[PDB]
Amino acid sequence: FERNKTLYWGGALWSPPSNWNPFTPWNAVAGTIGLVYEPLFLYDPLNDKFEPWLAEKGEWVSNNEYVLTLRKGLRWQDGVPLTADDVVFTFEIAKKYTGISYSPVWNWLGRIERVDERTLKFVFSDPRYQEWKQMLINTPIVPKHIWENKTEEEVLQAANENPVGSGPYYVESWADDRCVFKKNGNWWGIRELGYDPKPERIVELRVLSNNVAVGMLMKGELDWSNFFLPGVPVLKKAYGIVTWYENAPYMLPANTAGIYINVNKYPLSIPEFRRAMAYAINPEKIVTRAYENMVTAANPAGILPLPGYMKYYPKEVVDKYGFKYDPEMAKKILDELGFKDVNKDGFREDPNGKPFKLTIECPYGWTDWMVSIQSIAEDLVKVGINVEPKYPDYSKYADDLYGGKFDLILNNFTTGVSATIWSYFNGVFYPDAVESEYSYSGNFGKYANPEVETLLDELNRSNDDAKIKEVVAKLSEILLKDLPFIPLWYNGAWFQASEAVWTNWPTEKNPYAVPIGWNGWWQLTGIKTLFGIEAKH
Ligand SMILES: OC[C@H]1O[C@@H](O[C@H]2[C@H](O)[C@H](O)[C@H](O)O[C@@H]2CO)[C@@H](O)[C@@H](O)[C@@H]1O
Ligand SMILES: [Mg+2]
Repeated sequence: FERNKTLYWGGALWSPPSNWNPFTPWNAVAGTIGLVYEPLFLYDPLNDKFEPWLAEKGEWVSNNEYVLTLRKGLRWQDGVPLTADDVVFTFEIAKKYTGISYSPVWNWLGRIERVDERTLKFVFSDPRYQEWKQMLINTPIVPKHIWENKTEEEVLQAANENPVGSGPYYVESWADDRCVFKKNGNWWGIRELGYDPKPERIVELRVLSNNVAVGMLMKGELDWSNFFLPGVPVLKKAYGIVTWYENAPYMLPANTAGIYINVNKYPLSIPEFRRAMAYAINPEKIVTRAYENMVTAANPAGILPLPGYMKYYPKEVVDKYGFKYDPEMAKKILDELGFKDVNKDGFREDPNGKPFKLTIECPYGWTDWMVSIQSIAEDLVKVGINVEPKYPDYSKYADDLYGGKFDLILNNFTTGVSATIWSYFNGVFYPDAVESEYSYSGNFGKYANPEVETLLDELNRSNDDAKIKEVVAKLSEILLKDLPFIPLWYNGAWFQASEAVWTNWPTEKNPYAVPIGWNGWWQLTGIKTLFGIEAKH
C-alpha cells in the first residue's frame, strides 16, 4: 500500500476480524456501520443537530406520523439503486424475524406507507419520540436484494464476508491483526453531497495492548488513534501528535464509565450493599492515577456533563439520595447489614461468619481500565470488601458482560453521547436484559424493576421539557437507591493523531467532525473526519 494514500487507524478492533454483519454490531468489525452500511441521519453531538444522510429530509407531520424523504441517486456498492424499498425492508424484516434487536419497534410502529417514489410515512401506534431519534442514526439500511431470502439464522449468525453496503468504503481484505477498507470510487456521496473521502485505503489495526499503539504513533505508523494513550503531553511535545484540545484535558468526554453489578450474586443482591460500595469508591484517585486529569469524575447520577442532558439534571434528587466518596458511610452501612470482620483478617465476612470475595473485571490491554479497576478494588478492600481485579481478553470480557457472567464489571458501552438522555437511562436499566440470556443494550447485571419500565416508557413518549425533567428525576431516584450501575467518571473520547502523512484533523478550534471511529460513533459525525483530512504531500 502506497503509504501516502493510506490511513492507518486503530482503537476499536479488539478481536480478530471475522464478522461484518450489520444486524450484530457487537461482533462486527468497527466501521461496518459507518464505512460500509449507512444510516438515515447523522447526529452532531457538539451542536445537538441532525444531519440528513441517506435521507434528504425527515419530520413529524403530526403526533404519530413521521415522513421520511430519501435522497435521489443513492446506490449500493454493487451498483443496484438504494431506494425506499430498502428502507421499508430494513424495518419490515424485523416483523417476522423477532430475534433482530429492533424487532420490538413493531410494538409501537404500526405501518409504513409509500407516499411516492422516495417518500415514506411512518405511522405509529405509540409514538416513542426519544427512541426514534436513536433509531434514525443507529439503524443501518440494508439491501433488500441481498437479504430478502435469508433465514433468520443467516440474518443473525452469518459472517457476511465482503459486505455489500452503500458506504464510502468496502472491505478489500482482512487478517488476524487488521481489516483493510478500500475506497468506493462510486460512492453516492461524492456526486450527491460533494463529499470525497481522501484515503484510498483505511487500514483498521488491532493490537494486544494500548502500549503497542504508543510506538506506532511515535513512529508515524499509526495515523488515527482511538486508543487510550498515556503520556500525552510528551506525545504532543516530542512527536508532533495532535489532540482535540491543544492543552489539558486534551480529550472530549465520550460516555459514563461505571460498575454494572450482578444482582443475582449474594451479597451484591442487597441494594444497601451496592450503596456501600458506591460510598467506598474514590473516583478522584482514578482521575489522577489512571488519567492524569484527562477525565472528570461523574456526578452520582452519571449524567454526561453536556447542556443537552444537564438541562434535565435532577439536582434535588441528587442532593437527597446521591452518594459520594466517604468510607465512613460505607463502613456504617456494612456494619448495619451485619458484614463484619470477626476473624480480623481485614476482610468482612457475611452475617453467618462466612468469608466471601468478589471479582471486578475489564479487558486485558485496556491499560487505563486495568489501573482503574485496581484502584476500585483497593478502595473496596479499604472498607473490608475482598475484591480482586481480573483481566479477561476482550472477547471473554464481552461475553461476560453481555451474558451477565460477572460479579463487578467496569463498562461504558451504552452510556455514550446521544441525541437523548433516554438512551442513558435505557443503557442502565434496559428491561429486556432480565429474561434474555444475552443483552447487548444495557442492564448487563439484569436488574429488575417494574416501576422503572413504566418510567422509561414515559420518558420515551414525551417531547415536553417539563415532563422530561420530571421523569428523569424519578428514574434518577431509583438509580441512586438501588444502584444496579455505579457511575464513576466520564471516559474520554480518545483521539490522538500523527501528522506524518495526514493533516487538518478536526480540533476544538476547527470542530468539523468528532474524530471517533468506535462502533456507534461514525453516525455521530466520525464519518466526516474522512472528508476533512488532507494528505500532507
Ligand atoms: O478507555 C478504555 C478503552 O476504551 C477503548 O475504546 C472503547 C470505548 O471506550 C468504548 O468502550 C467503545 O465504544 O468500545 C471501544 C473499543 O472498541 C479503547 O480506546 C482503549 O484503548 C481504551 O483502553
Ligand atoms: Mg475477615
